[PDB]
Amino acid sequence: VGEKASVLARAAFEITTQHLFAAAERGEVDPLNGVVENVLIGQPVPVGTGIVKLAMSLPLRPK
Amino acid sequence: EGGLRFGEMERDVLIGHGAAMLLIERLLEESDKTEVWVCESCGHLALEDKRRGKVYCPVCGEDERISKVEMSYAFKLLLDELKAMVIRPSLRLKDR
Amino acid sequence: QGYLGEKYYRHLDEDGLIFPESKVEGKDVLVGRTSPPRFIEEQSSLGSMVLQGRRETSVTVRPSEKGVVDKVIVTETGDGTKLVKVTVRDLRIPELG
Amino acid sequence: MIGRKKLEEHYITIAEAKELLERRHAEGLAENPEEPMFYEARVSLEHAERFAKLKPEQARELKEKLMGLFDWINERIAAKLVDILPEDYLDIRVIFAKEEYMPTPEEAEEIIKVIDEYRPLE
Amino acid sequence: KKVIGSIEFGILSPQEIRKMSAAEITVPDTYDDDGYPIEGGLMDKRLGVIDPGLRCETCGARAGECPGHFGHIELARPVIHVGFAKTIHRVLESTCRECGRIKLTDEEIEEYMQKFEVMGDRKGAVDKLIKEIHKKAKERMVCPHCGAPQFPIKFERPTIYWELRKDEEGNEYKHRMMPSEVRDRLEKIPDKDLPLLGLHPEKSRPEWMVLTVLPVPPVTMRPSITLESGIRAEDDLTHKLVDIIRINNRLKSNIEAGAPQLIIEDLWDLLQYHVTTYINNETSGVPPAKHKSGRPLKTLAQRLKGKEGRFRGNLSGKRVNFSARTVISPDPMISINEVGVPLAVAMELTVPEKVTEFNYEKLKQRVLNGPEKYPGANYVIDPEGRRIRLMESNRELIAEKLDIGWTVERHLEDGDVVLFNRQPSLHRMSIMAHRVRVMPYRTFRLNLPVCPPYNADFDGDEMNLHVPQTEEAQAEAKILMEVQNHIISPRYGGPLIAGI
Amino acid sequence: FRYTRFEKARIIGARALQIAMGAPVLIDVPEGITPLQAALLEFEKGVIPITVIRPS
Amino acid sequence: MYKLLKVKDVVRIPPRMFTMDPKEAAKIVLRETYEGIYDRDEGVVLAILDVEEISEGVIVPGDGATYHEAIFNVLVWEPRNQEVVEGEVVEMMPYGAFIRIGPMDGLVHISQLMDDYVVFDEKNRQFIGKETNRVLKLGDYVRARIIGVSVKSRVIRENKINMTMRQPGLGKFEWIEKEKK
Amino acid sequence: RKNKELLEIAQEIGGEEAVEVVKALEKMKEATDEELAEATGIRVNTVRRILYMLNDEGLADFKRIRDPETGWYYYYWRLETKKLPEIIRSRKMAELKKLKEMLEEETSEIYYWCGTEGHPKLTFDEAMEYEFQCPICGKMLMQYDNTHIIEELKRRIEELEIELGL
DNA sequence: TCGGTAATCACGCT
DNA sequence: GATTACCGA
Ligand SMILES: [Mg+2]
Ligand SMILES: [Zn+2]
Ligand SMILES: [Zn+2]
Ligand SMILES: [Zn+2]
Ligand SMILES: [Zn+2]
Repeated sequence: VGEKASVLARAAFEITTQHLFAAAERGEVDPLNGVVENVLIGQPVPVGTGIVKLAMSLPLRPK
Repeated sequence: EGGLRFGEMERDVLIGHGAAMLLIERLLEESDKTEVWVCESCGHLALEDKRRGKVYCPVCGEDERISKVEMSYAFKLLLDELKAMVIRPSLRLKDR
Repeated sequence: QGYLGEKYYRHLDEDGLIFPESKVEGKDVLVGRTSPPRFIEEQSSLGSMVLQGRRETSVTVRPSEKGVVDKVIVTETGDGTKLVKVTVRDLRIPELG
Repeated sequence: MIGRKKLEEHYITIAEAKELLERRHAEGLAENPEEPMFYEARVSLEHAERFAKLKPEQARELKEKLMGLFDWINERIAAKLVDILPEDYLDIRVIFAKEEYMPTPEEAEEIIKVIDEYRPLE
Repeated sequence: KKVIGSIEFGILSPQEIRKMSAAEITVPDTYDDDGYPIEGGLMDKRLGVIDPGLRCETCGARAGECPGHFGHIELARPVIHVGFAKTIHRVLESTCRECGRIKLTDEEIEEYMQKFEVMGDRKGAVDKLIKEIHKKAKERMVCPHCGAPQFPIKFERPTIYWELRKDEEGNEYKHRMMPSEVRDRLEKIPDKDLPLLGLHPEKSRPEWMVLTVLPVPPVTMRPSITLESGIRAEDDLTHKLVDIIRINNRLKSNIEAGAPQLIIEDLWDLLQYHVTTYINNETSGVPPAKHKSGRPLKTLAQRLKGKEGRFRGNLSGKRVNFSARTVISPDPMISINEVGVPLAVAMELTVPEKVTEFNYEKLKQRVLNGPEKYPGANYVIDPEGRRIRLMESNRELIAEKLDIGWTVERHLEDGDVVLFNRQPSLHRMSIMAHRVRVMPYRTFRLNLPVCPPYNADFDGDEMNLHVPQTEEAQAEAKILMEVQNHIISPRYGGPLIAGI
Repeated sequence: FRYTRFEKARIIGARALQIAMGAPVLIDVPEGITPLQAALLEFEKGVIPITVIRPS
Repeated sequence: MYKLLKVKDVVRIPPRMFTMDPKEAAKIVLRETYEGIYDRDEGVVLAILDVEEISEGVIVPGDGATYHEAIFNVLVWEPRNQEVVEGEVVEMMPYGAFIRIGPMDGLVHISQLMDDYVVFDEKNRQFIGKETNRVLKLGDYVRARIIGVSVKSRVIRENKINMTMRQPGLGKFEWIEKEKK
Repeated sequence: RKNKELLEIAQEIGGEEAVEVVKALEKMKEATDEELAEATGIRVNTVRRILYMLNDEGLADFKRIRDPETGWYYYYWRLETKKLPEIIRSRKMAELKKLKEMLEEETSEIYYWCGTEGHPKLTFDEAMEYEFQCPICGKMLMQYDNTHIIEELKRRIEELEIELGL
């Protein structure tokens, strides 16, 4: 957990944050793509059913 | 008159299945949802102003480039507790 | 201002005390309390300047129980005030669980 | 940016855009809301009714012709000359006073000789 | 309809706090008193509304949907921030004073520029690289550009700094460093030396670590709890901010008129002490600033953290809606993947149904019937969004033409997928989507072979169900989580739901 | 070309949400059915329009 | 001056008209998004011409409608800076005059009109010069130059354009021809 | 030379009195607040306040000595002067940033002006809202304004850069 | 070797 | 109050 991840992934583990959360305040970006972040911010997680990609054409006659 | 609370055990027993649609709908849709206006090039929140319409981010004063972002209310308060302390949380948002 | 509801006040007497042996259930009231103004000039919400009334606070049974009252106490405690004690019982046949 | 990208743009005179207004107004003719066009569209139709000075095709033919005479004349300069219809060196001065190139009286008169044609003469 | 791409952190400049803030606060006062609760300081000086009074910064903004706004404090003297202070010492002992350089030769600059991009991916490998630059600048006292002007050695623990300077011949007096003396040194660092430290020239300037302007948090983050009926318990953050302004106020008057020169430096340290508890109360070497009844104050670092803070307490584990919790009691007459549900819990939980074309004959009857008889509805919804509750005085005018597109909320019936839960949630399998059957009493019932997954027994335990609602999250529950898919277990292959 | 268990529970999920927002139904009628149960009957006869993308 | 655009954009087809042909069902969506809306980048978008090509549908988690990537043609009108324009005086005021140059309007104040002291006749609807007896009144075709454009919001109505006519060879068209002799 | 300009800054910050303090302080090079009061002849309270203001501008330092007997910490002030030509430039750098901006604004701004001895030089933003009349005096607004000064100020900037560049 | 300091210690419920 | 381990002479 203390090794490389998102900086929010290290926030909910090792409640230490003025050691750790203010350290990566200096020159640090944070993209995405954990499992603990997208649940924390409101996005679908990548594992499970958020991995499939759909596509569908559209004449769609009922018959 | 309050319900149950779903700890960190109960969040992880749904990720083990593979349910990602249920995990959104349970934790945020049946909870607090707030709609927030956010600037684009500063990253900070905008400020609405009734009686005079027009919304504008103070920091660098823009006019039209501004949108709406859909996020929980407890995450929006996490922005302010990092804002009272001198940390600045710049948001750099993305199209769908 | 701050009305809890209506037709929850069908058991009270004139002064605000339940005459005993009444089937209090749900969120029915027990003692009707009027509170004093609490900031008369902050709001002025288009009719509240003339109304000048009070902000309703009260006591009501916990919103899952039932039962009937047994005895109502009324006295004065040490300083000068007044405090009423009301107790409500229940029958509770042994069903499942 | 409108949408994702802008890839192509062209310059349209008022005589060219008159047909685009009437063909759009030809739809509606849909009759379920009766489709009345919005206010500023109906206002801009009246501006086409008063400045329709030329045929639609002869304005397109002249605008192609003026670009090939000089290299420093683009479509935007040619589309401006259709609305004004210059007659002499007076209008060539006032249009080209805020351009990147101010014409000489030799080269500007050669432009006038081309626009001696396509005149309504009425 | 956008989404969050990336969150980028940094430090607020004192310039940026002024543009963000709407008011300056100079009055240590809350209400004063019992009528017109408006002051010139810490409360609503166009700062944030928490009461049902509509007065805000010209923007209407009733107490529902009013975001608070930030204020600022013009601190008269500079003050060291607590959390950065461990890393300010790393900067000071690794810079050549009076000029602003890095105490390295151009050879090691040109070599260690190239090592940044080679190890340009992993975090742990570049964090070890920044110590050796700190190592080499420590063991030098002769700089290549100033002729060794008697570099002092810094000192720390916790906040007070010193220097080992010589005065007469070889003296070792410890001149205590002032925050005004520190911040003058930090502004002389050029922006190009910042990649050689762990800093960034646009997001983290080092001189912004010394707080010249302290921002004030909004009203909506510091609520006012009412005690009995009219007495208001002041919030712990509010109570310390009131006491900050009274130690500032005199200090402004103290240096503008008073001239004893001794209490000033004594007052100076009170400022430090008093904001240090406000950032993190439980630091070491600092007596905890108590509340005047016997409770220590939970300031910002304890509101963010503390085993019930705001990562596990409120953000990643939240309280939910549409649930219930009661006891369990067997019955071996229902199938393996059904569940009993009491009819009291069944009439206080609802799913949305969205009448399309072929259930229109059904949901006319579910909404005509009231919320009394068990096939019934509670809340109807128009496509605009104005819900119409059904309880009051008529349902006939809503049981008219129901106008395809609406969404009716009716009670649970025999067939709607629910979930179930045990709470100690040890392994993967103690939540499993069942198939509701409704029976009159007050207990959840449960088939006997499904009780080695839950690891339960029937001596008065408690199991909680919670209905899923939206039509994507409900057809996911039925296909992926029903009981019969979980007859064998992922720990050993052998069957788990079996005979007892 | 058999579907997995994660793709089968997403195709039903997207089709049950279209079938509530308009999108006229195939031969699925009888007598009263919640919008989730209409998607289950359509998937059995193999007349789903929605296809997956398999990144490879 | 009008322009013709060719722009791709992402189209959102709802599932109500899910059973129509993709061309005209995407045309009726994309037309009711950009007509009559002033952007700060290009200008007044008047009308959608036609739909050339369309892509496939893609479902996104949460909505259930489909997304497409179409190609369309847009007629815009851009009053850019230092542009020589033509208009019509359709309003008479004592402090200025609204000149309709198309879908938008242009106000010219009384002291950028001409090289003359200008007196407003209060009884009639006209301007009368001091020395010269030229009369500018209602309905007269003029020629001017843009000097200032005030762009504030997305609405056409609340944005106003400043013009001027203090140059040799502007104003009414018959004033220019009769001053040749 | 250069002594005067230092007094000028002190006059801006303190005044005539502060100028007296500096010259007296130069003579002994080290002094306490009390010792200065005897040298000047003006209350130690006023003298000490002057030193506080100069401290914020970075122009005096102090060292602390431990009195062996009573244990009283008394401060010795001194002047520091290895900071003169940097602070003189770095203040005028920011001022020339401010003087770049004024002429830039004016071009992109004020076109209208009221013809009174007060409230002139309004903007089209105001004017449009204000219906092209003044709300303070009611005079009719006028046109293209301050044409002489917007050229002349541009010539003022170039010398100062050259001067500070030296 | 050798002394020193923080930072950590189930689930739910009253 | 107990385990560690990282940090500091
Ligand atoms: Mg048990
Ligand atoms: Zn911004
Ligand atoms: Zn507000
Ligand atoms: Zn150096
Ligand atoms: Zn005036």
